[PDB]
Amino acid sequence: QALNEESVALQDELNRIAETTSFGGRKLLNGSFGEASFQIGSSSGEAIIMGLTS
Amino acid sequence: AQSRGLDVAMRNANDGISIAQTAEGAMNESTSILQRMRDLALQSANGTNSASER
Repeated sequence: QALNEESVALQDELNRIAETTSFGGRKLLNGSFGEASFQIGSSSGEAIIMGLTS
Repeated sequence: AQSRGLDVAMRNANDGISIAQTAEGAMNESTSILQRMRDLALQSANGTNSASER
């Protein structure tokens, strides 16, 4: 039971990490990030896709 | 009479030169503005901008 309690605490910690890490207000590991486009070249079109999964 | 006509023609050509130069300066400012707007548009395409900075 004590080990389970510690594991539950660690699990809530995992949830807090998933829900808290933010790059200036933009959640990353929550799951709302999904897929994003990064424009990394001059002119339009030259961009890449960054996918973050919760 | 031809000399007087040449005087008139030179005056008119000079006036046209001045008008062309003024329009060229305005167009130069416009293209600088367009370059800045292109930079802004490229910057906004970045996938780290949430909603507010957009």
